[PDB]
Amino acid sequence: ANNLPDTQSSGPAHSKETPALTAVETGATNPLVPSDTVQTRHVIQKRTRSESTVESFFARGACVAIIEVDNDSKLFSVWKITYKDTVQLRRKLEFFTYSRFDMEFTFVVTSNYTDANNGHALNQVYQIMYIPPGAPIPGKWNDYTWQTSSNPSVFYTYGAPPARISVPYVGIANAYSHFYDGFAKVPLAGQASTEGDSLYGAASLNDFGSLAVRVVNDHNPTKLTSKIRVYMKPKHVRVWCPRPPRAVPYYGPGVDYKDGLAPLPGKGLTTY
Amino acid sequence: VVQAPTQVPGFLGDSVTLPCYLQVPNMEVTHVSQLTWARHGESGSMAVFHQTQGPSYSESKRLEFVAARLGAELRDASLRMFGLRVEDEGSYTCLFVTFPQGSRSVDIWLRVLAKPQNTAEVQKVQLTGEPVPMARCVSTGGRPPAQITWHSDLGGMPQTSQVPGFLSGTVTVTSLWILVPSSQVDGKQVTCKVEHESFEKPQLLTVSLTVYY
Amino acid sequence: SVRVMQLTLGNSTITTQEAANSVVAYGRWPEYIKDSEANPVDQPTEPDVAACRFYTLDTVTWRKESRGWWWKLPDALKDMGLFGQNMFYHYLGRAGYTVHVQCNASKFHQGALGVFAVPEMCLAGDSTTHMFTKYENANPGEKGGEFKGSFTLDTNATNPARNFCPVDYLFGSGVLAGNAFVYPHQIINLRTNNCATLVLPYVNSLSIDSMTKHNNWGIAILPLAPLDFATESSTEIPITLTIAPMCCEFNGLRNITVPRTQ
Amino acid sequence: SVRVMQLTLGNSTITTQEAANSVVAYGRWPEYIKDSEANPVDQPTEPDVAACRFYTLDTVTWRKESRGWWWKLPDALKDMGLFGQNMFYHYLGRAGYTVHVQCNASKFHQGALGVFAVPEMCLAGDSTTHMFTKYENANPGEKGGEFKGSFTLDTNATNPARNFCPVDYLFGSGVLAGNAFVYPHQIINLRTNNCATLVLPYVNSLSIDSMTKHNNWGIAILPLAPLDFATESSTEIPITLTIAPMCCEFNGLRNITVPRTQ
Ligand SMILES: COc1ccc(OCc2ccc(COc3c(Cl)cccc3Cl)cc2)c(Cl)c1
Repeated sequence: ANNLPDTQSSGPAHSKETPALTAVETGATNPLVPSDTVQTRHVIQKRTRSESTVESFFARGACVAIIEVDNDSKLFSVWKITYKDTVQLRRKLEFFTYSRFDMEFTFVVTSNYTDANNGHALNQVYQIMYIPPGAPIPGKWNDYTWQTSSNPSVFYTYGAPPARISVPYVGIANAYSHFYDGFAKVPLAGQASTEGDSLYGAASLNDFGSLAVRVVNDHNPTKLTSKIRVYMKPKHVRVWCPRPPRAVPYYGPGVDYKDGLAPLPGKGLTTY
Repeated sequence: VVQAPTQVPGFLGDSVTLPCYLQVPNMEVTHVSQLTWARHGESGSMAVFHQTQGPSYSESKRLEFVAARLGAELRDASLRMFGLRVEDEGSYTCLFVTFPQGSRSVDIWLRVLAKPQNTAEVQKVQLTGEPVPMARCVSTGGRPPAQITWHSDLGGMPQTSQVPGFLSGTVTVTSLWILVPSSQVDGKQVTCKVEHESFEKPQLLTVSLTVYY
Repeated sequence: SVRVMQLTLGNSTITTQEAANSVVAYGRWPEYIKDSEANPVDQPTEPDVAACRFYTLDTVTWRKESRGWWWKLPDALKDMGLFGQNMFYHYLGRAGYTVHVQCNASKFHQGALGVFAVPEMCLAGDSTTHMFTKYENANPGEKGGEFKGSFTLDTNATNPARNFCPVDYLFGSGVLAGNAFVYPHQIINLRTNNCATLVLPYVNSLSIDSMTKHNNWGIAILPLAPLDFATESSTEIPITLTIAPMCCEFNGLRNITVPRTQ
Repeated sequence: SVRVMQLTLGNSTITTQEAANSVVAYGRWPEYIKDSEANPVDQPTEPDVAACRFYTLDTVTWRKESRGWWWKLPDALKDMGLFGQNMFYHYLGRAGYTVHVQCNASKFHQGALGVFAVPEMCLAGDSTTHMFTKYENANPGEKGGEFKGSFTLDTNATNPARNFCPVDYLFGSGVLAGNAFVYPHQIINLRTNNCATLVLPYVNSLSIDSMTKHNNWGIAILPLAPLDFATESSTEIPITLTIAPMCCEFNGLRNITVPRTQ
């Protein structure tokens, strides 16, 4: 996040040192600066790379999900936690193979009457319950699971500033894997083809669990719908192994492609 | 509001225009009104018609911009791409900018590739039975293949085999011929209807026959 | 000089008289797990010279029409001597590698091969079903696979191939191949060098993992400039791949694993 | 080494991988006029980077039948960017040069070019009238001229050509060409080098002179050993000439000079 070096003045040359010539076969990039190939003046550099630090690049709340609940089973909804339901944050994360950070979740809740001239309801309160992989998932908008004696819940009152909570680095590995070239199972010799088969590039069937959202108020016959837009921001970021960015449209959770396979336009070789 | 009609064939050779009409309602009129065109297209991120004050050619040398610019109008602008090779699709977009809400528009695209030419030839001598007299409907030069249709006068038509496409320079070529069997007369207005949907009414070529001895 | 080298590992030595230096991926040389980064508590096995030696996988042939080749590690070495034995007898395994690609021609030949080492090299499949490639197809072993010039969707619903369909310009994963240079690599330009040498440390989000379930590195070879010779439309030059595992340590010994095949 | 170099002047850089050293004429590097050798009293203009940079003149082609080429300095650079502007706006001008001649072929080609830098390179005319060559013909500019294999007297009395008739073996001036080696030079022998590089200081009997009336240096290129290839009676290889003025200083500014042409 710092300063750039100054440009030193450089005069003419006539020597056996040729920085302009190189050999990219080695796998290295030629570290030339302007003064290597032209005469330069002294410039005191004041520009910095403060905004391109790994932290500043991700320091934005991106939408990862839009959970919908109809307060007239739709009285409650469950969202399997992921960053792949949307494309924008996903593409930025995928510039790297591994990552490690904390997360900040902000929830923007909106609601409205479906009918322009019918129904009425008192102010709604929402419960956003996190169900860690293993915990019982709600079957009804009002069954015993909503007691949350151990699961973390967030109760949001409609109209209040967006709710917000922080989550630590929760991975079971030392870093989050954006790419996993493997399987969760190894098919063994002799077992039925139905056996030992698993998805390519998938780890746990339930990585991070899911969110169960519901309106706590008793539902009125009035037609109402609410949407909880989930925004996530990685804070305290560290990333490893850069990768080229996604060039063609995403086709699922994997690196699969199908449709926009011809991303580049035509342009004449000798056309400026 | 956005009302672009551009779903255009699009004729090849070429050349034809690539228009963009944005009719403006009507009591909340639009500025700033710069117009952008993004191709579709390996767009990272330019082959662009942009027009701030003076029309700027983002480098695709083969372009023509015709709008009442450097002043204002605003934009029912027309573009043109010549030429003259099939730098095809893909697709094209047309996006505007606005002081009110309108830094936005719609992607809109279509066709290209090219029209054909036709002639009729009829021979040879009738030693039957029982094929060709013989009328051939040659169709030279059209990448999107022209639907050649041999018909005539009677039920002596069901007999129409095709030369498929062994393509010339970028452009596809075919030949439908008949066959039509045997025997005598000259003499009928046997008409080959070659289409392609360009020009005016489809290429209707009527001919005769080689009658011998 | 930058051009002459000799690599000795165990009982195997490699010599080259036309190198273009060597690349050490991410500037990290392979190493063993430190006590501060250790996870499994059992005593590891370290075969050393018996496993850390040069193994020559099958030779492929480069023609004017070749699109490219790919291999997965440790997969390509699963049947290689005592390295493969240790891999299958243990639940967990870790290793680094010295990849030496060989390709000689003459002063009248042209062509350039881009040799890339990719961590977590996930490839694209052939169906509309996501992540459908089956284990047997994803792990070809020493013979590896090939890149294609275009995507072709498998439509046989009765008998889906469940295979990869790596398109070359899309780097087999939906990214542009020209950007693959952000991964450790070397280029074998026929007018300059014979080979490419890459030293790969162990890369993963864990200190040790299952070698049978997970492939850490992928080796991709793409013809950047096609093979051409004098006037012989007909030209074929072999590309031999020699890889040596380094700092191998395995944990969790039990009965041997026999994976399902074909 | 003696063979690899890089020359940087202003915004232009030249690289070579097959040089045969460089020659600095008379061992003198170009310099500005010292106060002890100064003559015009007015403040000089020194364009520096705007004029002292590499300018590429037109490329000529060498064939088995070529006799040679010649250019005059500063004449050949009179239309070159800001150097030409300063030359024409000032009564007096002074400059040194870095002449870089380029000519590459292959290992199956032969030929040797003698590149000579001659101070006061006066050439012979075509008529019986002495010193009859006219200004327009003596100053061809960047296209320069050519040597001939024989002397041919212009007899058209009505319309005399008033041109030069430089015979090659007579060095275009009545002296034997084999003795032209007493002038700073280099040889571009195809089996050895790509180019010839000569650094020329300002040479004259005055500290500064009129650049329009007087040419200080002459560049002569003669095929010492003719061009030959494999078995192609037909062979053509280009010879490009890149020159950069050095330590330019002009005196006596007024309105621009527009010389008569053709
Ligand atoms: C590589 O990029 C990643 C890695 C992990 C991720 O998700 C991990 C994750 C695990 C638990 C929770 C649970 O968080 C919550 C809690 Cl306790 C209470 C209330 C609401 C929430 Cl929301 C949320 C996210 C995401 Cl979104 C991107």
